[PDB]
Amino acid sequence: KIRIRLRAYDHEVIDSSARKIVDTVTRTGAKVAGPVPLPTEKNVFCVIRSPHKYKDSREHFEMRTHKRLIDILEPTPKTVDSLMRLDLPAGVDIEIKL
Amino acid sequence: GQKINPHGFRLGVTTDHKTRWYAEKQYAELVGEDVKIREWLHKNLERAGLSSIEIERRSERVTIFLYAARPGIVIGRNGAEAERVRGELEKLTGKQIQLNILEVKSPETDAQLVAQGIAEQLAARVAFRRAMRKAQQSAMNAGALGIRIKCSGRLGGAEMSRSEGYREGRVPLHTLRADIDYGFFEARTTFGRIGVKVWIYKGDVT
Amino acid sequence: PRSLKKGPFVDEHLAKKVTAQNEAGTHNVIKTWSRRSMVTPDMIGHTIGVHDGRKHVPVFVTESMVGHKLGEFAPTRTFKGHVK
Amino acid sequence: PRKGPAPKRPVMVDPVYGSPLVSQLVSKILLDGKKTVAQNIVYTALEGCRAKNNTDPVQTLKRALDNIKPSLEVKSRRVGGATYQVPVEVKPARQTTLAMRWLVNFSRERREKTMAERLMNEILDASNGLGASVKRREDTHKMAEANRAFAHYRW
Amino acid sequence: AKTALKVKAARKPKFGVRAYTRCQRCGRPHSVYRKFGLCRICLREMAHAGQLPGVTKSSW
Amino acid sequence: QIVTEPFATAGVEGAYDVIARIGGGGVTGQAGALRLGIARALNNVDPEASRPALKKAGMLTRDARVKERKKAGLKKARKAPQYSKR
RNA sequence: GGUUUGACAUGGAUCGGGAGUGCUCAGAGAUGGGUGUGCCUCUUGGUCGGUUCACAGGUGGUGCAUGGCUGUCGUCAGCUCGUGUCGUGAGAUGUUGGGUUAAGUCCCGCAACGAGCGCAACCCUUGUUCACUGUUGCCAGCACGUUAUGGUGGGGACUCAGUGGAGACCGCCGGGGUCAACUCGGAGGAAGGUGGGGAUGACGUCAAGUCAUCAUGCCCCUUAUGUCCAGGGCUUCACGCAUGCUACAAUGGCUGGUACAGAGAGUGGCGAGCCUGUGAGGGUGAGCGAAUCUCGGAAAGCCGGUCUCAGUUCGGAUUGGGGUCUGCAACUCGACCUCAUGAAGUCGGAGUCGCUAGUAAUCGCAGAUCAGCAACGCUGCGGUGAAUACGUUCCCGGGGC
Ligand SMILES: CON(C)Cc1ccc(O)c2c1C[C@H]1C[C@H]3[C@H](N(C)C)C(O)=C(C(N)=O)C(=O)[C@@]3(O)C(O)=C1C2=O
Ligand SMILES: [Mg+2]
Ligand SMILES: [Mg+2]
Ligand SMILES: [Mg+2]
Ligand SMILES: [Mg+2]
Ligand SMILES: [Mg+2]
Ligand SMILES: [Mg+2]
Ligand SMILES: [Mg+2]
Ligand SMILES: [Mg+2]
Ligand SMILES: [Mg+2]
Ligand SMILES: [Mg+2]
Ligand SMILES: [Zn+2]
Repeated sequence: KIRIRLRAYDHEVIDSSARKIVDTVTRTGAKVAGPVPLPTEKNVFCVIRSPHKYKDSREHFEMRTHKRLIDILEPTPKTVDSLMRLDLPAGVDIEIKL
Repeated sequence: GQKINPHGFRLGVTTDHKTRWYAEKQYAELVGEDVKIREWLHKNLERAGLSSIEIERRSERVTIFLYAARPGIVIGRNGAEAERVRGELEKLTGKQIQLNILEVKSPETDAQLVAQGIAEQLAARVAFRRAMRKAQQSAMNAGALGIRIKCSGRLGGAEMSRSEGYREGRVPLHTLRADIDYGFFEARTTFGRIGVKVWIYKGDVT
Repeated sequence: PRSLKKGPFVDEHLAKKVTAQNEAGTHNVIKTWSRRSMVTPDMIGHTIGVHDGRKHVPVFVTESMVGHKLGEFAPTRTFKGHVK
Repeated sequence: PRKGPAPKRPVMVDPVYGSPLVSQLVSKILLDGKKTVAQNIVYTALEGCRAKNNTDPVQTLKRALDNIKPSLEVKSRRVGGATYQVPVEVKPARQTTLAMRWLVNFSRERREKTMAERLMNEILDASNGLGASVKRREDTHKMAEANRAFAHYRW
Repeated sequence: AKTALKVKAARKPKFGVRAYTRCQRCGRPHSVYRKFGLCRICLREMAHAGQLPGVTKSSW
Repeated sequence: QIVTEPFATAGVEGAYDVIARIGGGGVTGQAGALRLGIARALNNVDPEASRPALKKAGMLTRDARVKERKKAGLKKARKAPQYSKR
């Protein structure tokens, strides 16, 4: 019941946000499933290092998306208001499935 | 010619990204507006001296941290210049901009402002050796553990290009735990432009 | 080749010019840059100046042309041979 | 290499016949990285061997290998303005390797249709004392004897 | 790139198939990534400077 | 043989059942993983009478040999494009 | 073929109210002509118009005017400084010597004593293990499920996912090593002497590459070297070189059946299922913004049948016919399907290239760009999986004295 999907690029801020969510809902009772980590999206970009005629030397980059999942077993409309009104860091987004 | 950018090398390890937002269907357009914001701010606020522009987004609302040595230019008189630059920012982007301007505690220790000053002196036609020595001495008076400055180009208005450099202390570029601040600027002279690069070893971090 | 269910592609101004020529007498050279178009029976017996990049080379369309494009009859490159 | 003798990977034994020789034979056939194909070939050849003679196929393979094993072989030497063919004694591992390589190559060169019993025919001929492998062993020994005068250049 | 080419690419094409990408910072028409616009060089330099969130060097 | 031989080198023999759930890899890799699993099971069942021989046979060890990654400018992990001077 | 403050910027004036567009006409189109629709404040703005005025524009020149970025010697083991000292001086010493190391890595001695950039380590990934969490993942014990599918309640065991820890340090034992660094052997251990791989490229060299990614000094163009458009070209072909792919077959071809992956991508997208077609495909069309749904089939391999050494049931070039799809449009110049055609090629001259282990060899898979695709390229991913290294004499590159 009540899904919370957290996505960001830094696992430190992911973990901090998940801890804040779970400690908030708990402060409002509502027992909630622990933050379960989904597989991290791993996009890879290869780029010719030089601006011209040098293809054998290249640079690789990744955009790792870290995802965590929270279940709010207890309905608790007070926790509903809390989870819609609290503030989260800009780097992480929130997805609430009612 | 073959050296990596220190900031990119230490990105994620010790230093952090200048932009903090998440978006997976608009990523390109947010990148474009960020580029527009940064170009506009750099082109219209040279006088203040920009260490960094840090961009955050929550929901169609953008937040700009402007790390400047002298925010007097940015704030103008009683925030008039701050209001006008914010208004130009809404005009440029179309979103709600919350702009805040922060000091740099040690401008003589921040590499980007050091490159700013060295390039300004070179443009004002100060002897490059004297400028580099002054910047180096000021950095070590502040208390940096290592300075390295390199000016490349038609130094002194000459014809051939040189790559004159100064350094003392320790600047371990190869060490990832080493906190190395990197700055770069271009002195626009009557003879092309001079590239000034500055590495400053702040210390060691975990 | 073009899908059958989409029909032949005639560039929709070549068609109107050849139809006007049919209505007012099949005697004129129709200048066009539409190498892109499909030869059709309705233009049989006409002469069409197909652009080849620098000049409108004339082709007299006969019965057997129909299954071909206008640009097939207006070569764009000149070779003549290596050396001489 | 300059640093020193690189370590050798241990040789495993064949599960069926329980001899490292057959494993070395399959690893020498072992074209294209197809271990299963190579040892299907090898097992078929050994079974054909035990079909045509009652004796054990591993024993007949061993006898063929001893009949193809070279004792000494000549190598090029850059002494002076002309090249020499210095005869050098061959260690047991090197000579087993040479015997296996020659067996496999001449089996591949045989005229019969299929590789499995091309190799089977070559093995039987070598064990008897005939074939291209034994001929090459004799020729190399003959040329070593011809150039035997340079046994004092060994280092 | 040329300014006329940049504005022509920006404007809606006559036929849908005639559109192309262009580096949104740079104008470069080759090697433009759909994920974040930009181009080869623009991606490399901006990722090094740290304006692209989530993008870091990969050394797996 | 590679999966049966843990029993052969242990005191127990083919009078001792086993159930295996196998995932990933190819046939030979799965064989090696199953062999190591049986060796570890025999280990943690009898770590005194089967441990010495079982470890000496090099079987309570997982070989880290894994496919090396491809590298830029090279056709494969180490294969290089054909060098052509002039 | 059009255009000239210009395709696009910024600023002053000046006449303004529409700009901007829908439908039509002419045109290859650019563009031009119709027709419909026609600012929000306010008495003085947003927006556009011309006329100008400033000005823009240039992938035009110079990479030997430059910045930036990159190759390269070269992952090579080095390159220097402060002070002292020696010498008239350039300069030397340190940094030589002995030992060792992958390493200017350390050790010993030493007119040197120190330090810095490089080496190493810190980072990522892989190999072992623990704690925490348990869905979209997993199913050992428990209860049903349409027969059936962890489908179900449920479970923290196993696997895995991903956060935080542990673990390797010549740390222990023995020998060698004047000792000392190191070195050899052994135990423990998933792993032992740097465990494997990546990121990381010192001072500098080559006036090395890039004025065409960007930026820029100077010079040059300004009813044209700007700029718009249609068509053409970048795809030419007596030839030469280079990098690849498919081959020349039987360790193979064809055919039926049947196993085992990893890493990735997806809403103008990935598309299942069903129907239709020989097929490419078409028609319907769920599901999935995705550990859920889809791409999906892995191929090599194994097993059965068949071909029987044939320029072939090898090879699949070329050429003729009939098509599909994308696209405004496949003539020049797309991929694909199908029918037919069936070229050279019998293992390649002198010469030359890659590779020391999960490597070479081969086997398939995925992604970037991308409507489509000439991709056999590139960057990754796993499957199968070798042979050999006596050695430094010789060839090439480099290091200390
Ligand atoms: C010609 O003008 N005068 C006489 C001198 C000159 C003047 C200005 C330049 O800007 C260059 C040159 C010489 C060329 C020579 C070039 C050549 N290369 C094109 C094959 C070459 O042989 C090498 C090389 N193998 O190393 C180079 O150095 C090179 O590339 C180079 O840098 C050059 C320049 O650009
Ligand atoms: Mg396109
Ligand atoms: Mg080359
Ligand atoms: Mg140059
Ligand atoms: Mg050049
Ligand atoms: Mg290093
Ligand atoms: Mg040059
Ligand atoms: Mg220019
Ligand atoms: Mg071309
Ligand atoms: Mg996605
Ligand atoms: Mg090696
Ligand atoms: Zn760009």
